[PDB]
Amino acid sequence: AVFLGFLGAAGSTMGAASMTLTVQARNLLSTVWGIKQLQARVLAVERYLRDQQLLGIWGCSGKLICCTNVPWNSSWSNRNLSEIWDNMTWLQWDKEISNYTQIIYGLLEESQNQQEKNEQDLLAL
Amino acid sequence: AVFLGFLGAAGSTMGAASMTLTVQARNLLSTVWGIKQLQARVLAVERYLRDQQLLGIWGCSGKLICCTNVPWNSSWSNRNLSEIWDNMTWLQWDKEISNYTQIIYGLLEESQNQQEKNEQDLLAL
Amino acid sequence: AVFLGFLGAAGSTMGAASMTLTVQARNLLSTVWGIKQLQARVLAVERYLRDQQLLGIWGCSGKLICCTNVPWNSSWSNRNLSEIWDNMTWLQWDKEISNYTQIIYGLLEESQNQQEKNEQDLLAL
Amino acid sequence: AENLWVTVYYGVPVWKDAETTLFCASDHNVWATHACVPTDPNPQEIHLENVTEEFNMWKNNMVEQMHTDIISLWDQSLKPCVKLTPLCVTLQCTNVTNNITDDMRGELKNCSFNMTTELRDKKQKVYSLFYRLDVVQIKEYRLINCNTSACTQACPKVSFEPIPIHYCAPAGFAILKCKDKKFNGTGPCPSVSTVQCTHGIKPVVSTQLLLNGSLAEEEVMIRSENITNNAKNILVQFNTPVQINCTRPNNNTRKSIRIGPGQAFYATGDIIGDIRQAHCNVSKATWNETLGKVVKQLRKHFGNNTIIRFANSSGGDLEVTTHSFNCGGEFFYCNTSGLFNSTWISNSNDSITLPCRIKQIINMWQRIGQCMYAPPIQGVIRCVSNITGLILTRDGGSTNSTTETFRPGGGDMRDNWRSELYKYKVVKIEPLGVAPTRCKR
Amino acid sequence: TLQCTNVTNNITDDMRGELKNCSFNMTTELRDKKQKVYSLFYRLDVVQ
Amino acid sequence: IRSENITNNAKNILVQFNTPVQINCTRPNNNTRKSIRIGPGQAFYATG
Ligand SMILES: *[C@@H]1O[C@H](CO)[C@@H](O[C@@H]2O[C@H](CO)[C@@H](O[C@@H]3O[C@H](CO)[C@@H](O)[C@H](O[C@H]4O[C@H](CO)[C@@H](O)[C@H](O)[C@@H]4O[C@H]4O[C@H](CO)[C@@H](O)[C@H](O)[C@@H]4O)[C@@H]3O)[C@H](O)[C@H]2NC(C)=O)[C@H](O)[C@H]1NC(C)=O
Ligand SMILES: *[C@@H]1O[C@H](CO)[C@@H](O[C@@H]2O[C@H](CO)[C@@H](O)[C@H](O)[C@H]2NC(C)=O)[C@H](O)[C@H]1NC(C)=O
Ligand SMILES: *[C@@H]1O[C@H](CO)[C@@H](O[C@@H]2O[C@H](CO)[C@@H](O)[C@H](O)[C@H]2NC(C)=O)[C@H](O)[C@H]1NC(C)=O
Ligand SMILES: *[C@@H]1O[C@H](CO)[C@@H](O[C@@H]2O[C@H](CO)[C@@H](O)[C@H](O)[C@H]2NC(C)=O)[C@H](O)[C@H]1NC(C)=O
Ligand SMILES: *[C@@H]1O[C@H](CO)[C@@H](O[C@@H]2O[C@H](CO)[C@@H](O)[C@H](O)[C@H]2NC(C)=O)[C@H](O)[C@H]1NC(C)=O
Ligand SMILES: *[C@@H]1O[C@H](CO)[C@@H](O[C@@H]2O[C@H](CO)[C@@H](O)[C@H](O)[C@H]2NC(C)=O)[C@H](O)[C@H]1NC(C)=O
Ligand SMILES: *[C@@H]1O[C@H](CO)[C@@H](O[C@@H]2O[C@H](CO)[C@@H](O)[C@H](O)[C@H]2NC(C)=O)[C@H](O)[C@H]1NC(C)=O
Ligand SMILES: *[C@@H]1O[C@H](CO)[C@@H](O[C@@H]2O[C@H](CO)[C@@H](O)[C@H](O)[C@H]2NC(C)=O)[C@H](O)[C@H]1NC(C)=O
Ligand SMILES: *[C@@H]1O[C@H](CO)[C@@H](O[C@@H]2O[C@H](CO)[C@@H](O)[C@H](O)[C@H]2NC(C)=O)[C@H](O)[C@H]1NC(C)=O
Ligand SMILES: *[C@@H]1O[C@H](CO)[C@@H](O[C@@H]2O[C@H](CO)[C@@H](O)[C@H](O)[C@H]2NC(C)=O)[C@H](O)[C@H]1NC(C)=O
Ligand SMILES: *[C@@H]1O[C@H](CO)[C@@H](O[C@@H]2O[C@H](CO)[C@@H](O)[C@H](O)[C@H]2NC(C)=O)[C@H](O)[C@H]1NC(C)=O
Ligand SMILES: *[C@@H]1O[C@H](CO)[C@@H](O[C@@H]2O[C@H](CO)[C@@H](O)[C@H](O)[C@H]2NC(C)=O)[C@H](O)[C@H]1NC(C)=O
Ligand SMILES: *[C@@H]1O[C@H](CO)[C@@H](O[C@@H]2O[C@H](CO)[C@@H](O)[C@H](O)[C@H]2NC(C)=O)[C@H](O)[C@H]1NC(C)=O
Ligand SMILES: *[C@@H]1O[C@H](CO)[C@@H](O)[C@H](O)[C@H]1NC(C)=O
Ligand SMILES: *[C@@H]1O[C@H](CO)[C@@H](O)[C@H](O)[C@H]1NC(C)=O
Ligand SMILES: *[C@@H]1O[C@H](CO)[C@@H](O)[C@H](O)[C@H]1NC(C)=O
Ligand SMILES: *[C@@H]1O[C@H](CO)[C@@H](O)[C@H](O)[C@H]1NC(C)=O
Ligand SMILES: *[C@@H]1O[C@H](CO)[C@@H](O)[C@H](O)[C@H]1NC(C)=O
Ligand SMILES: *[C@@H]1O[C@H](CO)[C@@H](O)[C@H](O)[C@H]1NC(C)=O
Ligand SMILES: *[C@@H]1O[C@H](CO)[C@@H](O)[C@H](O)[C@H]1NC(C)=O
Repeated sequence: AVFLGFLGAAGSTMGAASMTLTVQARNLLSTVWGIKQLQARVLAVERYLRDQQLLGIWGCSGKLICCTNVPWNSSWSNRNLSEIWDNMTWLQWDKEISNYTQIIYGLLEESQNQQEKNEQDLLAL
Repeated sequence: AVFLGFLGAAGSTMGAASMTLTVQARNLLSTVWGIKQLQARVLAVERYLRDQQLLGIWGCSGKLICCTNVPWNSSWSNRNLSEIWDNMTWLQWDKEISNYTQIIYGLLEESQNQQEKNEQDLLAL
Repeated sequence: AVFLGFLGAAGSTMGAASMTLTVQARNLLSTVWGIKQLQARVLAVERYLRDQQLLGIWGCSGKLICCTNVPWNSSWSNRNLSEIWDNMTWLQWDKEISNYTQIIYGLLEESQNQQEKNEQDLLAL
Repeated sequence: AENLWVTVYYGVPVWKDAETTLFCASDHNVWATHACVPTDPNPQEIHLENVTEEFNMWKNNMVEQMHTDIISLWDQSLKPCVKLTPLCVTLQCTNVTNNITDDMRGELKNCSFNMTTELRDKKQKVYSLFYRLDVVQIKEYRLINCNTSACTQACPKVSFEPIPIHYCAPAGFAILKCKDKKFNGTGPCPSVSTVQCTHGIKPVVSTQLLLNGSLAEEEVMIRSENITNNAKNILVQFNTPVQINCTRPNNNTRKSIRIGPGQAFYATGDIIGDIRQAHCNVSKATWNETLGKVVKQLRKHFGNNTIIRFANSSGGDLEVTTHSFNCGGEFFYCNTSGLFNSTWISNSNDSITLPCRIKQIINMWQRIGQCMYAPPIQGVIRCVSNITGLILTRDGGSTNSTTETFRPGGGDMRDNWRSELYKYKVVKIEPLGVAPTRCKR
Repeated sequence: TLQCTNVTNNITDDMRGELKNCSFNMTTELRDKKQKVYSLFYRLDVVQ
Repeated sequence: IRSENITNNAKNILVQFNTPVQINCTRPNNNTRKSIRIGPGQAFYATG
C-alpha cells in the first residue's frame, strides 16, 4: 500500500498533517482532446498564480508555515489548541471555519502595508 | 458613489496615492467568442509574470514599497521631495520621467548581483 | 561581434560564467501558425513556473546565488574547488553530475521544512 | 491569556466537490487513440486511511462528459467518408426465392436501379440485395431514410471494436475511488483512495444487456435511484458472467460500384449457398442460476413472500424493444423473449436460442436526420460475449397487487456509462488554510 | 427558368406589377422525379 | 451634433435627439407560407 503520500495525511490530525505540506504543494502545478487539455492547463496555471499572489500579498511569500501579527478573535472560534492540533482534522476545521474566511484575509492585507511603512520609516533614519 | 476604490486615487497626490497600492495590485490577475477570450487570457498571465520577474530580479521580491541602493542622479530630475510627494500626481511624474526609464532598471540589475556576491563572501568566513 | 551576451559565457570557466547569470535569467520568459505559437507560449510559461516553484520550495526564492544547509557528499564528486571553479566549464560539470541530481533536490526539500519549524519554535518563545 | 495569532498554512489536505474537464490515457478505429495521451505502465494509487467520503452515482458529471465525448468522436470519425446522396432513386425490387427457409421468406429483396457514373453524362443499371427493414414501398421501393435526410456511408477501413480508455483529471484536482465492496452507489464510503486515472472502460454500445462489462466481487448487486418509484430504471450487476454466442452464417459477397470520381458504393452482390437466419445461443442452466440469484437479491427490497415475474418488453422502437448491438460491423437486433419469461414464488445441455435480424441503416444515438450505412461484411461471422448485467424496469407497482413484474429496459446510453463510473468522483484541492498559533511576527 | 405572369386579384393602383405569380419545375426527394410548383415573387427579386 | 470635421462636407454629421419620435410601420397583407420538398431533408418556403 501507498498509505503515506500526497493526500495520505487527510485523515490524520492537524499536528500530524502539518509535517507533510510539501507533498501537497508539489503537485499543484503538475485534436479535440488537446483543446480540452490546454483549457485545463490554462485554468490550473491561473489558479496557481492566484494562490501565489494571495500568499505574497500577506507577506508570507516563499514560506509554507508563516505566522503573522493579526491576533485571533475569540468570536470566530472558542476551542483551545489542546483540542485542535491533536484532536481534530484539517477538513473538520475548514468546515467549521469556512464561513469566517475573508475577514482574516483583509486583516492580513491591511496589516502588511503598515509593517512595510514602518520599515521604510525606520530605514529613513 | 464609489470614489475610493481601485483607480480612485489616480487624481490624488503621490503621497496619498502610495497608501492604496494593494487595491491596484489585486486586480492585475483577475464558440468563436471563446477563442478570443482564451487569447486575451493568455496575455494577462504573461504580462503579470514579466512584471513579477522584473521586480524579483532587482531584489524587491514580495514587496510593494521597496527601496534600493542605487542613488538618484540629479540630471534625470531636479525637483525636490517638497514639491513631489504632496504637490504632484503619479501620472504627471510618469509623463515627465518616461524618457529615462531603462537606465535605473539596468543600474538596479547590476547592483543586486554585487550585494549577492558580498553576502556569499561574508557567509564564507 | 557580440561574443558576450546570453550564452556567450558558455565556453568560459564556472567562476567566470557565474558573473553573468542575469543575462540568461532574463530571456527565459521572452491562423494555423498562431495555434503553434500559443502552444509554445503555454509550454514556456509552464516550464518557467515549474522552475520558479522548484527554486521556491528549497528556500532560495528570489535569489540567483543561494547556498543551503545540505552538506556535499564526497561520493558524488571527489574533485576539489581548485580544479572546478577555474579549470572546468558548466557544461562539463553538468555532464559529469547529471546522474546525481534528484537526491540533492530531495535533501534540500526535507532540510527547508526543519529550518521553518525551528524558526516557528524559536518565535513561539 | 490565550494570546493566539492567525497563521497561514499552504498545502492543507482539504478538498471540495467540483466539475472540470478530463483527458485521455490509453495504451484506424472510431475511438481515436491518436489524439489520446499514452498511459503510464505502472499506475499509482494512494489509499486514504481513516477517510470516509459521500458518493452518489446518479449525480455524476463524468457520465455526461463521457456521453458528450463519445458523441463527438462518433461525429468526427464519419466526416471523411462518402455521402450516399445519389442512392435516393426509384428501386425495382422482387422477392428472393433461392434456397430460403420458412422464417426468412421476404426478409431479403433483390433490387435493381439506375445510378450515375464517373462521367457526368453516363448512367449504369445495377442491382443489389437489401433487407426488408431498409426498403419501404412507394413493385417500387425506396430507402427509409430518403424522406428524412441524405446520410453517409461508414468507411470500410475503420473498425468498431471498443478499446479501453482511461480518464485523467488535470493538475490541482483529484479522483477519489471507493474500494468498499457491497457499496450500492449512494451513501458514505469508508474505504477511499486517490487515483491519477481511472481503469480501462470499454465504450460498448448495447441495449437490454451489459456486454463485456465488469463483475461484482462479492455477489449480485442491485442499484436504483429510487427503488420505490417505478419510473426509475434498475441496474443489476452479476458476480459471474454468462457466455452468449451470436452468429450470422450467411456467406455474403461484396462488390463495388463507382458512383463518381473517386467514390465507390459497397453493395451485397450475392449470397453463396443456403440462406438462414442469424441467431444467438445462451446457456440454460447458467441463466437459470443467474435468475435465481437475481430474484434472491430482489426479494430483499420487494418483500420476502412476493411473486417475482419476468416478462417481455412493453414496446416502442426496435432499438428499445429488442437487444441491439453490433459485431464485426454488422448491427444485430434480437428478441430476448425466451430469457425474461418466467415466474418465481417464495418457498443439461440445451441452450436458449434467439433468432434475430440484422440492419444496415443505423441511427445509433437518439437523433433524427443522420444515419450510418454499414457496408456489408464478407463471409460468415460469429462472436462470443459475456453478459455481466441487466437493466430492468418495474411495470405498474400499485399496492393493489402483490405480484411484481419486471421487464427489460434500456434505450438511454447514459445507463451503460453509469455502470462503470459508479465508484468514482472528482474533487478539487484547497491548499490554503488559516489556523491559530502562539508565535507572532 | 421561371414562367411569370402579372397578378390582377384585388390590387390597388400603386401595387400594380409589384407581385409576380411564377411557376417552375423543381427537384424532389428522389433524384429521378420532378415536380411543377408555383409561388409569388416581388418585382425587385425577378429580372427578365 | 457631432462631426469629425464640420467644415468639410465629406464627413457625415451625427445628430442625437433629446426626445424620441414614435414611428409605426406595418405590412397589412395576410401572407401564407407553404413548404416544398426540394430534396432529402430540404424544404423551401414559398408564399402560397
Ligand atoms: C466482447 O469481447 C469479445 C472479445 O474481446 C469480442 O469478440 C471479438 O470481436 C472481434 C471483432 O469482431 C473479433 O476480431 C475479429 O476476428 C475475425 C475472425 O478472426 C477477424 O477476421 C477480424 O479481422 C477483420 O476485421 C478487422 C477490424 O476489426 C480488420 O482489421 C481485419 O483486417 C479483418 O478485416 C478483413 O476481413 C474482413 C472480413 O473478411 C473484410 O471485410 C475486411 O475488408 C478485411 O479484409 C477481427 O480480428 C474477435 O475474434 C472476437 N473474439 C472472440 C473470442 O470471438 C466481442 O465482439 C465483444 N462484444 C462487443 C459487443 O463488442
Ligand atoms: C438478383 O437479380 C439479378 C438480376 O435479375 C440476378 O442476376 C441475374 O442472374 C441470372 C442467373 O441467375 C443471369 O442469367 C443474369 O444475367 C443476371 N443479371 C444480370 C444483370 O447480371 C441475380 O442472380 C439475382 N440474385 C438473387 C440472389 O436472386
Ligand atoms: C433506368 O432508366 C431507363 C430509362 O433511362 C428506364 O427505362 C424506362 O422506363 C420507363 C418507365 O417509367 C419507360 O417509360 C421508358 O420507356 C423506359 N426507357 C427505356 C429506354 O427503356 C429503366 O426502367 C430504369 N431502371 C429501373 C430499374 O427503373
Ligand atoms: C421515491 O418515489 C416516491 C413515489 O413518487 C416518492 O414518494 C412520493 O412523493 C411525492 C412527493 O410529493 C408524494 O406526492 C407521493 O404521495 C409520494 N408517494 C409515496 C408512495 O410515498 C418518494 O419521495 C421518492 N423518494 C425520495 C427519496 O424522494
Ligand atoms: C446455436 O445452437 C444451435 C442448436 O440449438 C446450433 O445448431 C447446430 O449447429 C451445428 C454447427 O456445428 C450443426 O452441426 C447442427 O446441425 C446444428 N443443429 C441445429 C438443430 O440447428 C448452432 O450452431 C449454435 N450456434 C452457435 C453460434 O453456437
Ligand atoms: C460458446 O462458444 C464456446 C467456444 O466456441 C463454447 O465453449 C466450447 O464448448 C464445447 C462444448 O462443451 C467444448 O467442447 C469446447 O472445449 C468449448 N471451448 C471453449 C474455448 O471453452 C461454449 O460452450 C458455447 N456456448 C454455448 C451456450 O453454446
Ligand atoms: C412478448 O410476448 C408476447 C406474447 O406472445 C408477444 O405478443 C405477441 O406479439 C405479436 C406481434 O409481433 C402478435 O402477433 C401476437 O399475437 C402477440 N401475442 C399474443 C399472445 O397476443 C410480444 O410481441 C413479445 N415481445 C416482443 C418484443 O416481441
Ligand atoms: C419474439 O419471440 C416471441 C416468441 O417466439 C414471439 O412471439 C410469437 O409471435 C408470433 C407472431 O410472429 C406468434 O404467432 C406466436 O404465437 C408468438 N409466440 C408466443 C409464445 O407468444 C414474438 O412475436 C417475437 N417478437 C417479435 C417482435 O416478433
Ligand atoms: C468473460 O469472463 C471470463 C471470466 O471473468 C474472462 O476470463 C478471464 O479473463 C481474465 C483476463 O483479464 C483473466 O485474468 C481471468 O483469469 C479469466 N478467467 C477465466 C475463468 O478464464 C473472459 O476473458 C471474459 N471474456 C471477454 C470477452 O471479456
Ligand atoms: C398563381 O397561379 C396559380 C396557377 O395558375 C394559381 O393556382 C390556380 O388557381 C386556380 C383558381 O384559383 C385553380 O383553378 C388552379 O387549379 C390553380 N392551379 C394550381 C396548379 O393549383 C394561383 O391561384 C395564382 N395565384 C394568384 C394570387 O393569382
Ligand atoms: C417543366 O418541364 C416541362 C417538360 O420539360 C416543360 O414542358 C416542356 O416545355 C418545352 C419548352 O416549352 C417544350 O418543348 C416541351 O414540349 C414541353 N414538354 C411537356 C411535356 O410539356 C415545362 O414548360 C416546364 N415548366 C416550366 C414552368 O417551364
Ligand atoms: C477640415 O477640412 C478642411 C477642408 O478640407 C481642411 O482645410 C483644408 O486643408 C487642406 C490641407 O491641405 C488645404 O489644402 C485646403 O486648402 C484647406 N481648406 C480650407 C477651406 O481650409 C481642414 O484642415 C480640416 N480640418 C482639420 C482639423 O484638418
Ligand atoms: C397610418 O395612417 C393612415 C392614415 O393616414 C391609417 O389609415 C387608416 O387606418 C385605419 C386602421 O384602423 C382604418 O380604419 C382607416 O380607414 C384608414 N384610413 C385611411 C385614410 O387610410 C393607417 O391605419 C395608419 N397606420 C398605422 C400603422 O398607424
Ligand atoms: C414477398 O413475400 C412476402 C412474404 O411472403 C409477401 O408478403 C410479398 O407480397 C411478396 N412480394 C412479392 C411476391 O412481390
Ligand atoms: C417518412 O416516411 C415515413 C413512412 O412513410 C413516415 O413515417 C415519416 O414520418 C416520414 N418522414 C417525415 C419527416 O415526415
Ligand atoms: C443503499 O442505498 C440507499 C439509498 O438511499 C442508502 O440509504 C444505503 O445506505 C445504501 N446501502 C449502503 C450499505 O450504503
Ligand atoms: C464463402 O464463400 C467463399 C467463396 O466461395 C469461400 O471461399 C468460403 O470458404 C465460404 N465460407 C464458408 C464459411 O464456407
Ligand atoms: C414462456 O414460458 C412459458 C412457460 O409458462 C412457455 O410455455 C412459453 O413457451 C415461453 N415462451 C417463449 C417465447 O419461450
Ligand atoms: C405587368 O404590369 C406592368 C405594370 O402595369 C407592366 O409594365 C407589364 O408589362 C405587365 N406584364 C404583363 C402583363 O405580362
Ligand atoms: C389571415 O388569414 C387567416 C386565415 O384565413 C385568418 O385566420 C387570420 O385572421 C387573417 N388575419 C387577419 C389579420 O385578418
